[PDB]
Amino acid sequence: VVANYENASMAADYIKRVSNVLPDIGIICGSGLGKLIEEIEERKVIPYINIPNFPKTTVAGHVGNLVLGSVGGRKIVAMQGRLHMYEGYSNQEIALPIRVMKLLGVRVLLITNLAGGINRKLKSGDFVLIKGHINFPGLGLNNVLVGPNQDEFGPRFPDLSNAYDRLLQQLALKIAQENDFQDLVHEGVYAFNGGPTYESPDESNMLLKLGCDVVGMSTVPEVIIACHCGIKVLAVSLIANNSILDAENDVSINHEKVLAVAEKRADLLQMWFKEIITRLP
Amino acid sequence: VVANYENASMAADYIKRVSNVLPDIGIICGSGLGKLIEEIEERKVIPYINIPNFPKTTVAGHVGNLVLGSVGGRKIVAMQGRLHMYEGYSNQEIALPIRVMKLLGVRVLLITNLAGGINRKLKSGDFVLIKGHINFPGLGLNNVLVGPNQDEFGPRFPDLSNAYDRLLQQLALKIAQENDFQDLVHEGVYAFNGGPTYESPDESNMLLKLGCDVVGMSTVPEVIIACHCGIKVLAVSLIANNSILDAENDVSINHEKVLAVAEKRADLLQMWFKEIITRLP
Amino acid sequence: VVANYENASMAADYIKRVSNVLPDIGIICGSGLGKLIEEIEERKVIPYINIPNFPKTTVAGHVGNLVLGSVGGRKIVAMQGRLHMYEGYSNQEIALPIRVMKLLGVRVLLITNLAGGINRKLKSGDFVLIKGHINFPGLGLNNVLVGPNQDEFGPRFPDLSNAYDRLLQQLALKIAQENDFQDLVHEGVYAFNGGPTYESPDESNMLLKLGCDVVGMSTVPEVIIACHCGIKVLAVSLIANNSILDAENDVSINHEKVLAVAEKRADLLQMWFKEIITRLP
Ligand SMILES: O=C1Nc2ccc(F)cc2[C@@H]1O
Ligand SMILES: O=C1Nc2ccc(F)cc2[C@@H]1O
Ligand SMILES: O=C1Nc2ccc(F)cc2[C@@H]1O
Repeated sequence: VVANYENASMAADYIKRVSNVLPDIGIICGSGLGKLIEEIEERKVIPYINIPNFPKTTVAGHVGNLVLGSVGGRKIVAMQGRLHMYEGYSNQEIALPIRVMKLLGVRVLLITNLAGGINRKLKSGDFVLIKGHINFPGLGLNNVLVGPNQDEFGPRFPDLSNAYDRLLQQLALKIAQENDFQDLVHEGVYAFNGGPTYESPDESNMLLKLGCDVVGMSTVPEVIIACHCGIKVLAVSLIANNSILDAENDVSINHEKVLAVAEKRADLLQMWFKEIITRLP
Repeated sequence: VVANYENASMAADYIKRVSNVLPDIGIICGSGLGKLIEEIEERKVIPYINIPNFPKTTVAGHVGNLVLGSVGGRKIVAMQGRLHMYEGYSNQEIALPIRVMKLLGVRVLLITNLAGGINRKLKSGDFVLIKGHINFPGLGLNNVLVGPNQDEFGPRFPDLSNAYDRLLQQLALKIAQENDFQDLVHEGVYAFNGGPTYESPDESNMLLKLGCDVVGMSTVPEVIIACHCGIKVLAVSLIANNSILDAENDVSINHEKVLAVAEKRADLLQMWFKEIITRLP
Repeated sequence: VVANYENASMAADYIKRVSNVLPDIGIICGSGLGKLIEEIEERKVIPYINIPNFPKTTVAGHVGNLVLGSVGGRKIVAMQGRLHMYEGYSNQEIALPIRVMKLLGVRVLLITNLAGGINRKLKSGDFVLIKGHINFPGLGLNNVLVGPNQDEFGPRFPDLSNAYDRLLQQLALKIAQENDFQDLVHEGVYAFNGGPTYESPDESNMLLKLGCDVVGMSTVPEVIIACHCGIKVLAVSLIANNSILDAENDVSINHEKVLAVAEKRADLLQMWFKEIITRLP
């Protein structure tokens, strides 16, 4: 199924008939960081499997729902269960839910993820406002836009220099200051590792030489589809470790350690993003 | 359809029956840089769609013709409408037209493209003689030769150290000097960005660290197929902008700005390449 | 055919019925470096084409056998004819033979390859104990684990920091010292070039900047599948040339020159690895 205008239009028609909500904000929450979705008001839960033309997610399993409702007086749509390219999904499968958001009226997309720290100033538990990226799959002929261009959504050759909205970064920082946790908040460049292996010790050292501040396996595909069709983006990484220190000390990361950091910061991130949604222009 | 000996042979037989031209020079012109093809003498235009085993190009649309005839007394074949890997074409689709050129008798392939400047000495409107490349798709398992080797055309493991003929670079420079535009002409290393997004500001900074002088989304796949089967190559980039300066100043590129630079240099490039064809050994 | 538990189990059942050998050591030998396999004792040769669910290898051709028997009193299984991703094999085809080794009881995998030298201390004929890697395909969305995870074999997100066992590296060095060829033996980081073109002169210079010591087109996919399912690895490169010196001097490599270096070191490598097998804990 191609992520074209006709196919996205059929999915949007179903969603509108079932939910009665017209959202102007979309959210994609990182692993272990989804508690906000369980606080959406007057909400409607829609399994992906019920939506015409949505990608099949049963091989990977686990939760996959679209959730619509209200937060802080604002109308939102959330992806509960995000799709990752290391699972084998195609370009078209990743893009179609973002283009459905566009047709539903979304103007701003808020994203969180878990990432490894490269910059020596970053420690476990820190947050990074993403200000740019290095797309290793894109340089290497695996960009999410490889294929025919879908002209109704955007141009053949997108400019990504303003993909990460500067005013949304400022608002996120302002709220952290108001609540006295600004000592946790940095800005930085995100490296997209296709995955699913964690960067090796020598890959981490290479990323440091190339000016990367953090590394993860998500986010850049959605950002590019959103920028192509004119949706503004804020993206925030939660740092689980510093891979450069780990390489110097011969220490390892694993998924268990990552999820324990997510649990330690989940409630603060939930409150932060509730206020961001409330304050959006 | 595989780019094998039998399939390329059938396409070549059709072309020979229709055109009566046996070319020893091939040309592939970059976007907005195709006016020379409209000056080919006693010419024959052959739509791709008419040629057995040529790749289907109707999803992308726009022009797709093989043009045969004479320039400066020399017999040439031109691709009018080049295939780009960011459109989703396979390795086999890109390679088959180059291998048909080989079977028709082509010994020299001349290529132009539009590119972004990385080296700080490069400005909008400059020309770069390509002397080497950095193939990000090839390091990353998307080389144009991934697949069975077609032994009739070349070896399993090609050496690319002489892919860009030094004597053709010297002849191109000599002609620029004769016409007093040598102040526009540089040499440099071409980075292959799979595309279709322009390099991000932080990707540009990374390319500078790695010794890249220019960046584009074409040319390296054709160069590798030509080198594999023993065709000599000259490749020239027209620089639309300097991406490093743009990153420092928070300024953007787009396709409209690129095509306006092409229009400004098209007539000089046309005259330059007509003389190169005339003077080839 | 997916590299899942059921499919690997059927291949292992066939092998056990035919060979009567239960191996705890596996070996994969590099090109021109396979003579040890012809010295396996009380051996059984099994063509790939006879084994249920083994990948089809007839397009590439040449030898493809599983060989079981005894070396130095130890029970081993060898791949005679290794699969390379530049031939077009999928992730699933590369992984299935390694997962069959796991089900047969393999606990240690020994690997050799031919590689180009990047580090200025490396010369033709030197050996490199691999201590880490830089996986360009993996950063670029062509990791061998992209796809559904096969949970019976390993975790969704593997940690590769101990992929190259330190004690096996020490044992290999100890034996070289005992036989007074330790002046040939280095350690270093392996860059995975997807291939099949040799790294270009400007790619070599880039690899030097990024901290790579050697470059090759194999080994990293098998290492990652082995690490995922808990098999210990020793991997050794035989250096055919120094690509940085060749770039400075405008000299070329080719497959003929590579195989001549393999012939010159084959007998020493055979004796070295026989002793390693004999001495394994
Ligand atoms: O590539 C990755 N490395 C890494 C390390 C730690 C994390 F919490 C998350 C990731 C990223 O997905
Ligand atoms: O990757 C690319 N960047 C870029 C920038 C400006 C151009 F005129 C052309 C391109 C290349 O196709
Ligand atoms: O990528 C490669 N370069 C290279 C150079 C020389 C070799 F003997 C082997 C290789 C590797 O397969």
